[PDB]
Amino acid sequence: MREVISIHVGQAGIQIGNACWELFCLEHGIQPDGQMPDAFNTFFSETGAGKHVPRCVFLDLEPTVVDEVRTGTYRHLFHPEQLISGKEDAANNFARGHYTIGKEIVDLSLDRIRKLADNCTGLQGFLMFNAVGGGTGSGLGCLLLERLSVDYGKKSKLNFCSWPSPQVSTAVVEPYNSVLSTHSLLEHTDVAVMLDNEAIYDICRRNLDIERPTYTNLNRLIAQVISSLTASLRFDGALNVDVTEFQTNLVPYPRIHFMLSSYAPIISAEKAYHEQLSVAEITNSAFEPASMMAKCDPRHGKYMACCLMYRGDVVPKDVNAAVATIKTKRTIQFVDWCPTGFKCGINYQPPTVVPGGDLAKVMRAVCMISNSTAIAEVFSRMDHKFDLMYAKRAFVHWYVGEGMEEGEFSEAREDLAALEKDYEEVGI
Amino acid sequence: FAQDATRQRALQGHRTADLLKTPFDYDLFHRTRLP
Amino acid sequence: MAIHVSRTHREDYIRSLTPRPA
Amino acid sequence: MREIVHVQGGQCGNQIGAKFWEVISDEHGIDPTGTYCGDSDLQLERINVFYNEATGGRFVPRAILMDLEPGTMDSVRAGPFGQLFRPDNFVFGQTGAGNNWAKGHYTEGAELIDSVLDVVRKEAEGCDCLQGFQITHSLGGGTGSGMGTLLISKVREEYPDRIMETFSVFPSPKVSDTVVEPYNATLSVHQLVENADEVQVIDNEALYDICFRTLKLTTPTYGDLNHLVSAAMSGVTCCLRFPGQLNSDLRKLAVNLIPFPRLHFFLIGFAPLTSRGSQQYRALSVPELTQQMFDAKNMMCASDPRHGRYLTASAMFRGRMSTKEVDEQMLNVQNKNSSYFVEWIPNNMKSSVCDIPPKGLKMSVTFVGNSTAIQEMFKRVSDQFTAMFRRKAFLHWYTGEGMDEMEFTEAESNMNDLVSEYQQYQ
Amino acid sequence: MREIVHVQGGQCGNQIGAKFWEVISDEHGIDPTGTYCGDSDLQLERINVFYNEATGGRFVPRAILMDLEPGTMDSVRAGPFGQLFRPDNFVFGQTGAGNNWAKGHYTEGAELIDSVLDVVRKEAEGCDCLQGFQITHSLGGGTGSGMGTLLISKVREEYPDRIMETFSVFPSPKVSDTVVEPYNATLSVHQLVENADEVQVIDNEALYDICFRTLKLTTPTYGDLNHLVSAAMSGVTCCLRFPGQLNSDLRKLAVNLIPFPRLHFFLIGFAPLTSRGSQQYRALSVPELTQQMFDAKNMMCASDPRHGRYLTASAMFRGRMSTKEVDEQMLNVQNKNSSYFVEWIPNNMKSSVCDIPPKGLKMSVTFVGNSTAIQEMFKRVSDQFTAMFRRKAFLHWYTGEGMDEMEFTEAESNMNDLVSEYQQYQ
Amino acid sequence: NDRLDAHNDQKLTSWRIPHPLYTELPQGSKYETHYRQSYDYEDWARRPVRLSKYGLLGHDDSGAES
Amino acid sequence: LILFPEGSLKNSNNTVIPQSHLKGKSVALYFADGADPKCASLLPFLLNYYRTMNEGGANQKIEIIFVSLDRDREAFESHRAHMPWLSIDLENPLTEILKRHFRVMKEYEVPTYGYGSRTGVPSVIVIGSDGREAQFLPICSGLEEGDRALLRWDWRNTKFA
Ligand SMILES: Nc1nc2c(ncn2[C@@H]2O[C@H](COP(=O)(O)OP(=O)(O)OP(=O)(O)O)[C@@H](O)[C@H]2O)c(=O)[nH]1
Ligand SMILES: Nc1nc2c(ncn2[C@@H]2O[C@H](COP(=O)(O)OP(=O)(O)O)[C@@H](O)[C@H]2O)c(=O)[nH]1
Ligand SMILES: Nc1nc2c(ncn2[C@@H]2O[C@H](COP(=O)(O)OP(=O)(O)O)[C@@H](O)[C@H]2O)c(=O)[nH]1
Ligand SMILES: [Mg+2]
Repeated sequence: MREVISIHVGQAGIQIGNACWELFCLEHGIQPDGQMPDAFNTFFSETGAGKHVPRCVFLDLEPTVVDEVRTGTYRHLFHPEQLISGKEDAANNFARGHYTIGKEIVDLSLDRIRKLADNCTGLQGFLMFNAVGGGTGSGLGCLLLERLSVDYGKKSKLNFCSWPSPQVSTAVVEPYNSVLSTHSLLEHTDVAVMLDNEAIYDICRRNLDIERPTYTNLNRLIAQVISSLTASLRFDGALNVDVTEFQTNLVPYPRIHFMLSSYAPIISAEKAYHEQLSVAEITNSAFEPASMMAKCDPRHGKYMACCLMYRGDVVPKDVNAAVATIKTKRTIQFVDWCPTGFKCGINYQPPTVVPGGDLAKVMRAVCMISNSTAIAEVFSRMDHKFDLMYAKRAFVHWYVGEGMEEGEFSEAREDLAALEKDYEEVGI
Repeated sequence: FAQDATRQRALQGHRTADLLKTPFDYDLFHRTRLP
Repeated sequence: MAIHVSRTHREDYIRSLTPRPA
Repeated sequence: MREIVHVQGGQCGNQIGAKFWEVISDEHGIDPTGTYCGDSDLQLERINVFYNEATGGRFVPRAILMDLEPGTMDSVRAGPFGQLFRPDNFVFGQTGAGNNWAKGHYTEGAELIDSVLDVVRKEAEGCDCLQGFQITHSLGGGTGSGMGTLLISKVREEYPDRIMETFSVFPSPKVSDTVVEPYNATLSVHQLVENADEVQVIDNEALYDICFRTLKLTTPTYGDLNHLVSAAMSGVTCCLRFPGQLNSDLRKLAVNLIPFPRLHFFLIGFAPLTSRGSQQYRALSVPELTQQMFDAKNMMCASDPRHGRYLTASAMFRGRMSTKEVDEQMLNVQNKNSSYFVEWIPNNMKSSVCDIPPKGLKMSVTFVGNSTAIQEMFKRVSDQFTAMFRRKAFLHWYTGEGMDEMEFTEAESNMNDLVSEYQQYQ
Repeated sequence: MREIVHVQGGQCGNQIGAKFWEVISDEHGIDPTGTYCGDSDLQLERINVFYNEATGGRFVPRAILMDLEPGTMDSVRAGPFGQLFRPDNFVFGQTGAGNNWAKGHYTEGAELIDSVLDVVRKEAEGCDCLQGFQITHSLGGGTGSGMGTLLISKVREEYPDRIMETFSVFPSPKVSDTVVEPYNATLSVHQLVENADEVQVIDNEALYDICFRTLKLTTPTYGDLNHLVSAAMSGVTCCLRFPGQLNSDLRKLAVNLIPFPRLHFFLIGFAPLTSRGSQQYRALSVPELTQQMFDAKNMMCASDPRHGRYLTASAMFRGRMSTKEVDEQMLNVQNKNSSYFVEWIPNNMKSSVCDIPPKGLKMSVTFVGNSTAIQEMFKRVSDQFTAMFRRKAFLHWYTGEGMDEMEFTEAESNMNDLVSEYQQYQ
Repeated sequence: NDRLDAHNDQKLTSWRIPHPLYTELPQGSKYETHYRQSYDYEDWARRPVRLSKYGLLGHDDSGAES
Repeated sequence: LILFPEGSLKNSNNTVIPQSHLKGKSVALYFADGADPKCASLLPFLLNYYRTMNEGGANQKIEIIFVSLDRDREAFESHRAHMPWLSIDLENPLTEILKRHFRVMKEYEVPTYGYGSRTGVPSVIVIGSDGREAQFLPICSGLEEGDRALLRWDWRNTKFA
């Protein structure tokens, strides 16, 4: 049946997948030895005597994040051949990952991806979990995605990026390789759901009351996001949304496909029993400006299309009532070429909770993924940031060293300059 | 050669190791995860 | 070429753990 | 794999590196005979970075103990943790460098460089791939700077794509033993500025007084200076040998700090550091530890950053900590010290999270900081150079072994180039 | 929360702070070691106003102990409840001001105030958000009067919007130790009047008068004398650390007591003060507590308030009591004492209620009052300054260290303008 | 007691028992990573791998009994 | 199975209660030391929290059982007179068995019981039917947030059934 091959690159993608593959194991109950003490055939492949194996290929040019998951608790679940590892790290550098150190690993990664894409009937999408903030995530991510474009042309290729957040930036060369990776994100990707660190920083303090979370707590939120997105494929419910129609209701033009996300019932169990999480309450908490997991005020730019993934015990009629609540609100603006602007899905099993996590039990959640014109100033803020270092050409000798003919910075300059220029061209 | 144990412990530098250790509960580890 | 014990991440160590313990 | 070949340059680097192999051995739980304990297999799981299997269960350091006089080689093997090195790793010079750049770089460098390059060739080519070589040395002495940086020239021309990481000490402003200081420091900089990828400096007078007013220790010897540098010795390479949340490499440290390939001379600092009476009375968390590490009071390089600008900074945190109060504090210290950092670089600094702390601590940092405040030594050793250079003095001890007037005005013009690059980038 | 940084200036400043932190500690259940004992929830719901967790489960006071001579706090560190303090928060002097405003403010206070500022923004910025500062000193000495007011002027620049209240003790007419009294007084007030938000004036001879006439103490030492000041020290920050029916922050007092920004000097009293024979004979009621509140023999400043008028007033009640028996006694002292209150302020006075009383006593009130009868002390130092200054006596100790004659004259013009400002609001 | 009360400042308190250093009590009993901090429960890290009772050629567990 | 035998579990005024008197309630052990500054700071917050929970409702919702990490019996009774909830006598080896089961020790570790991860003092930890751990309140842990992690309690979903 259906399957979605997940490809994680970079330590951010690996640690995100350590939480996503964590949570898929407990949704349809599957123990770390593969065994269960037809719904598992969306992220697992049964082989032998109950040995369910995930559909993932780990990727990093350094042996530190993936050797550590070999010795962890998933030595047996993650079968030890698709955990592809290298030796020299790409070192926050696009000219390393997309070039000299990295062709040795694209060859073996494409082999195991081809084995995983031709062992189950009718593959449905490629969920890539990359990190445009550094080395192996952006460099090997760009080279690998450029080879999947010709190897599978008709293919849906959802991404999940960690764009450099405005004030938080843990590496100084993030503005270069973020602009340099827009060439891999503008014409080689169908769905470009946008995440960044400091918005999931704020989403946990004021809602889950942890003033010092960690990247584990961040990746639990991202795991909730993609679990709701792929809940309709895996599970059953009224008015399903497939990956095939996911981008059909969010991508108006072939170039503008950069979406956002918001969850909704992100409450620790203390102040979760004290509020009645109604359909209208969670969808307006979803459309709240502070609930975006990106620095994007969704009020300087008009919305174009929404994709509201309801799941749990929700009736398909009060969803229409709460959507009508959002439509009449003047704080949630729309643009004039969409009298309808919602495609909503509904699952039936509740949004799961991880035992030992920061969330609680709710049988409802709105993981709305929206394509708005307000994603443009996320990119345009990086435009002013990129120009201030490129003016007198610092941190460039490395790029010019291992590749990067001087002019790839200029074509990535105009590629991202043409990117937001489309955005205010669309919405007038 | 002034064979006094405090003097040798000074000159090979035990003192900065003692001054750089922390005098309380420094190692804390509980697995937050439940089955 | 340098060869260490089986408890070190070096070359194929997952195939060097089960047949001979070290 | 991921291995770093270590070089014990000079006797100054010998005493510094002896306590370096002290801190790495007990961080990896290593018996001085060569074996292991320590209840945590994570120490063995990355042991190849600094060690080799001795085909008997023993572990030996990948160090090259090198000098032109065997008196200090006797003291290293007689001291604790001295039997770890195999005897073939030591190389001996007999006549001794006379605190003299010509005596090391030219005359008896010819009879020892052919030996030490054989030892480092049998060490570096024992693996399929490596990152680079770290060197502990001095710029005050002749065998620590002359034939020390002579090895830097040869190792670069055979390894042109491998990282160089030179732990180096500098002459002091207020005190100067071994009277010919600037003629040793300057002529080694002329090769250390292009044959070394990452140079990072130590002042022993800055280590004298850090032991004074932040550690509160009455009588400072040199052995307490060694271990204090030795904490930041380990902290810069700790993320290679240990897992972490933000894994970092010395190539990460290179790619993220140096803007322009000429200027790579960085500052090194360590935290936490308190006296016996002040150990109990201080908090231990990120937002309190960063205020100490962003001080001139604890900086092991005595170039006052308040009259300079941080072109780039970096803090490799260690220990199991949350990371939001790490990097929100990174922007917090940048917003508060707005003029102290450079303006054309938004978010100047790196933050790294390593997962294993140094033993005996819950957390610590090392601070690699590219600062233009370091130019105050590069004008101090330049106008002290031209003091003796104008009066032609103490230089007949050099010309008789291969000098000329050309390379001395070239050496002066090299710091005149580097200082002018520093001040023009403000 | 709203932390208060404490500042100890001078020999008497260090001793009055020793008394404050040892009546706040046992109010909060704090052991001499530093731990907690008492198992009451209210003592720990707000302790970060004056304390800080030092990751040892314990609390360290947010106080800075300063003078110019190391012979003062070497007795308090060996003293009881004196080891509690942060040991590097002590910033010693070495030379010691010889009762000199010239030496404290300008010559040796300049090179020591840089470490004073270095330690204070560590303790202020190190928490989430700051309330303000609290500075105890003398304006008759050399260190608490010379570098104390230099710290006042400096910290106002970096914190212009924060509250700042200072408990300053003034010279006495009939007993004048530190023979150069009015020079340290007038040159400090003229720069402490525009840099301090509100100032509390204490007088030594009025403190002795309370001990003899009211407490009937046979032998009042400085330890018992500091205790009487320190009881009202805690009563101003009563509603900060502890909840009550009516709240009174430091700005709550400052806004309601200062109609015009120049005058903020406040007489302070504390009630009840019973002799050891009369404690069991005295009823503890609110009506009798408000008349001990209003008494010339309970004022800690020797300015008889009946000589002028009560421009503004405020009283911080403590303990469990009815609010109407507060409020009615607030009225009837205004209506009965019509001549002793200013005419153009309806309800001249403020009242607030703490729920938590001090130790032992059922109820207690600290009183703060801006009365215009403090002008008599300002003319008292005016003619004492002018008598010495017309003969130019004792000026060679001052003008020999960098000050022109005009600095003294603008101090006379500034302070006498304060005298005329109080006189026009009689 | 064994000297913890007055803020024990030295971690030499755990080195008397491993005096021969090999006695299998100081041999590999803890792992201190954030992955075990976050994603780890009772015993699913230290478990052996079952391959075959028939050897290297045995790709599974089988026999003539089946 | 049984966690607390017939004569182990005694509350205030020294009346022993069996395991039968504990169902329907959210049960936590509380490993604390008498001379410990963390415990001394935490104890008033625990008292107020316990009083508010177990006073404002129609059922006795939560319940705490003390375990001493102190030195002697006089230190036991001096600590013990301050808490009103349940407790186990120190000289009972049940305390040591709980110490080894839930890993809450005090740096005396290699002399007897040389395993790894430590989870030091203090530790209030909620338990269940077969003595399994349910969720850790993070006073001194990877969250290290003191005196308010008591609010991280989950009484409805953790009950002694
Ligand atoms: N959400 C999330 N982001 C992470 C995590 N770890 C790292 N990042 C982000 O990843 C970005 C940089 O990518 P890294 O994972 O650090 O490095 P990389 O992509 O593997 O490439 P290299 O630089 O060669 O190591 C940074 O901006 C981090 O904020 C994580 O665990 N969760
Ligand atoms: N390691 C070490 N270095 C020192 C000591 N005393 C001085 N130094 C530094 O080492 C330099 C002396 O050069 P050195 O390497 O010792 O002599 P060399 O044999 O000629 O190389 C001086 O500039 C000092 O800054 C010491 O006791 N130990
Ligand atoms: N309340 C109080 N006042 C004191 C004490 N000791 C000295 N004084 C006063 O302080 C004045 C002496 O100035 P001092 O503070 O010692 O000079 P400084 O140390 O240079 O600031 C005298 O007039 C005393 O009235 C004390 O213990 N308590
Ligand atoms: Mg990583």
